[PDB]
Amino acid sequence: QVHLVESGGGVVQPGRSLRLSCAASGFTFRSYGMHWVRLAPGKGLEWVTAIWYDGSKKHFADSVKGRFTISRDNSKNTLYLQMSSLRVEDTAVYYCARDFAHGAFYPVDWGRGTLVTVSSASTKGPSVFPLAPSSKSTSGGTAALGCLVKDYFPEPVTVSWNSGALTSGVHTFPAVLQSSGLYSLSSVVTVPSSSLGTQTYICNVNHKPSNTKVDKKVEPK
Amino acid sequence: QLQLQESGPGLVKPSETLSLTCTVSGGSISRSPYYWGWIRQPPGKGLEWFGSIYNNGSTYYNPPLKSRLTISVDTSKNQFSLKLSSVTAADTAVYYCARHGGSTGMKVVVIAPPDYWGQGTLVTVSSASTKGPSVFPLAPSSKSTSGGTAALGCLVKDYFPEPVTVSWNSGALTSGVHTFPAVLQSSGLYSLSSVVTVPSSSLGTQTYICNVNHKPSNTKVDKKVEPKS
Amino acid sequence: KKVIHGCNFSSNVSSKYTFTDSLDISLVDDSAHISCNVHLSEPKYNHLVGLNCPGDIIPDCFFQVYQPESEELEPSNIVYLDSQINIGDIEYYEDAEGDDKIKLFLIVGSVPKTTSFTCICKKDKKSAYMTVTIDSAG
Amino acid sequence: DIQMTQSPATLSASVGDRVTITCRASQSISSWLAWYQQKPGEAPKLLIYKASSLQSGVPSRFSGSGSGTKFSLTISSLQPDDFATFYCQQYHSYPYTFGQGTKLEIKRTVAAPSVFIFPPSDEQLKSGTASVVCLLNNFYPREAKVQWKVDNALQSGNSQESVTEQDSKDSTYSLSSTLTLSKADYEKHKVYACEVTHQGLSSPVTKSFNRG
Amino acid sequence: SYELTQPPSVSVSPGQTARITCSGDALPKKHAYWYQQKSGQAPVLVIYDDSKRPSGIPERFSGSSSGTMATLSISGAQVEDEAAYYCYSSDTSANYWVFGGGTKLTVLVLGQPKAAPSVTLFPPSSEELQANKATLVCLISDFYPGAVTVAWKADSSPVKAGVETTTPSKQSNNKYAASSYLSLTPEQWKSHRSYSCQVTHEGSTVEKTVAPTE
Ligand SMILES: *[C@@H]1O[C@H](CO)[C@@H](O)[C@H](O)[C@H]1NC(C)=O
Repeated sequence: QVHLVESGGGVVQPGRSLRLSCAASGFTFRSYGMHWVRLAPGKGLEWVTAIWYDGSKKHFADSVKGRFTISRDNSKNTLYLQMSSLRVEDTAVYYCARDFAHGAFYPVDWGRGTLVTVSSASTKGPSVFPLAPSSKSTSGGTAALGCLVKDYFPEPVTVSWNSGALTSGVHTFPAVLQSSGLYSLSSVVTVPSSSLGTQTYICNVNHKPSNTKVDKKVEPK
Repeated sequence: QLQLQESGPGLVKPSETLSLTCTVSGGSISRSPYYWGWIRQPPGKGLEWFGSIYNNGSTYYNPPLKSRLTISVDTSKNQFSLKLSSVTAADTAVYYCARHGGSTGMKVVVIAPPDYWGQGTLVTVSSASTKGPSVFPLAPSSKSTSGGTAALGCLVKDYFPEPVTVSWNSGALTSGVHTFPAVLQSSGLYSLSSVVTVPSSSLGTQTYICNVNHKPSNTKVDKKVEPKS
Repeated sequence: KKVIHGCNFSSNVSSKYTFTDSLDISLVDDSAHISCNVHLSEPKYNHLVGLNCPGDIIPDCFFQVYQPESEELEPSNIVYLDSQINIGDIEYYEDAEGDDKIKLFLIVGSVPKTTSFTCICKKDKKSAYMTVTIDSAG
Repeated sequence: DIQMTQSPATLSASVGDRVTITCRASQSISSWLAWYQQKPGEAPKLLIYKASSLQSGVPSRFSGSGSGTKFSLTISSLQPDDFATFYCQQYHSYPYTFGQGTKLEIKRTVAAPSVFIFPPSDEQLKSGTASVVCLLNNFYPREAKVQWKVDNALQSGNSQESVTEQDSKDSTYSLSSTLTLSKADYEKHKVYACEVTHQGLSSPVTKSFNRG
Repeated sequence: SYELTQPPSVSVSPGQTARITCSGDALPKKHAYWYQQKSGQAPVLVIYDDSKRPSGIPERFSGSSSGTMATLSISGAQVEDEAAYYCYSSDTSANYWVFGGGTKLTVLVLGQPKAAPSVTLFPPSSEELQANKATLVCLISDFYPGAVTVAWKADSSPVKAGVETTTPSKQSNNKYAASSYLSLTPEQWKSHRSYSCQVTHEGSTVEKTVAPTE
């Protein structure tokens, strides 16, 4: 049950600094070395840095030397990656990984990773429009309703229905990269047509980069 | 570039002592942390480990065989030898030398499987004496032609002991060649035959010679094979 | 600083330290495995135990050691020598002759309980295991 | 000492099939088990060491699985030149011990043999011996029957057979049948014939010649 | 800089063996390590020390290394094996820790049946029109294969400006889905009689229509 959790990601401007943390559990963290590996969109895996179990030795890829630094607190089972002078090409998902042993040999166990977006483009919150159901577009006796998430940057956007209590029939589509530069997506859910006047369907939308949380209620036309 | 090669008589009489010697080229035995062992394989049977020796001269033996077994080493000539006293018919086998590791119970030891082997030499334990073979042609006729291609061969009869090696046109012809395994005849002498399929248009133009070697009798025969008259 | 009760897996002139057990890892092929076992059985120890590896030492010997793994393939449990021997005053030394790393430690007094531990020297694709056993002489 | 139990003894699989050979040790050999491939007439070739690691220059289709006492050798997609006898060996402790071996044949579609017959040479007849040879060329499967009829008399007890190794390219066998007679008996009969029965021949074939 | 070279793409049929290669100058003396990363998940070590499998990896996976090339073999490939596969190598004395370029393994499900798309077309909402904007949402789901084209019509005429359409993406049940959006002004939405979303798939057209008078 080796468990690794990264945290600290977000959207920053080029030049900004940022510190990622990696919480480790299920093994003797004090004894093993740790790696930081990143995956940039379109590119492959890239090794970034590694540190020994006691911090004796540290290694850095030439693409981040002088800007990134690595540390660890054994008493709290946490690994740290301090990024500074961030550049646009640093946009990637950052994974922490447990080394085979004490030093820097190869990674074995990986965490889920955290996304870091470096861009000089302004963050824009989304627009939420309810897609109301009606007698139009009858799906064979049932009904199809949803909500529209329009003109948001950057990704991601998380969508749920009835605060996670409703899951059967929910389909969230992948986003589209418009010509303007912003993203947009839709999320539609199919329910029986007799439950339109009794059940309440709430479309939950959250956009972490713009700190926006909007829950629009979809009513029948 | 390491190479091992066995040498020794391939026919030993019962109750005598079988001797073999492995010669190591491409490496030095005295500098090697490896062991130098002997493995044998009876015809139609499995592999059996005899024993190994270190450049010390320190020997290790398969316990059920320590009384008849004796392995020695000569580091000044890159050789190690095998002595098998009081041989019987059960000792007829192909004998291999090989470089391998030691045993687990040792203090400082290389644990490794046999990687470099010798070519292997057959040793027949028999009271019979050596007899050279006779080479007779398997001439091509109307009965040995099918589909514009004909088949010819050589018949190597009445020899002992094994083996014999057959080649065609001094090794220049290998496509479509079948050298059959030798069979033990009712007389106690071995016999085999080698055959080869050739185009029919090349008969009478191309010369076909089978080269038969039987080293126990110092036999070399270059038999030209041609149609019958 | 002369006698090191350990294994010297290197090849060149070990002028500073002289080891009891030696096996040059560059003389074996990738299909081979070096096994070097050291045993210490005395009432009161004053021995300098160490290792000479021309490659990578796993784990951080001898502050860290592998718990011995009979059967299986390679060890996987990293323990600390202070807890494996249960003695509170152990000296740790390190030196390097060229590309050969030397890792030592010094034991004084008696050992409470008989224990053993393994250290791995990996050079290229070959591995050499140094296994030490220290008796309590109880 | 340590008994290596290898299975199966034989194995027949078409080109491209997945083939697994197992090996079991009497006691724990740790991981010190090797796999050898032996072509006929050659020494065994080391394929796998420390149970899992592949020897250099060995195709990627070979693999190994290590454990305490149970071991596996696998070929992902067979090739025609893969026919051999495979041995497992433990090199954990002396004495070294091997498994019984596994003779691997590559299965193929049926192919009828080509039957030729060779009369005895005049040079052989000068001595008091006569040998007639019936040749079966490039057939599969290996199971075949060859009977000698001379003057329509079914012969028995004066012939021997020899069958080649499986061909490295077309996976076929070849067979020889040598009828041995003295010159005296050979000059008493006219028609010599071998009759060949095989799965590739809808009805048996007979090749014959007349003495002289 | 020391690097590891991989072929960018490899595609195979289910049940067959997939071979992924990784070349490197120091691989004759240094071990290779193989990692699998499925889309959206964390990487997983599948082969270490050139040919060993960690606990939990199926016997189908296997690695070899001869000369300057390491090979990862996946016997009996299935759809679940679609992922990116990276090789890795390191040397403490030379100070490098490098991944290969990566290889994306594609599984072609041979001889596959078909499935017609189901289109859902939403008119602009009552709140969007109050913001002086109008967007038509056309959702295309449950179709195979995943290669469609979308077209919009204004009563009878196509629209050549203001259209954004996604690429096809595989769903959870191994079907494909896509969506298309149409940006219009509230005056353009009321001046025409009807707008349509034309979806073409294998030459068969599924098209729905919504009216502005609702
Ligand atoms: C070689 O050295 C001595 C003999 O000089 C011997 O006692 C020792 O066991 C040998 N070591 C081996 C075979 O590893």
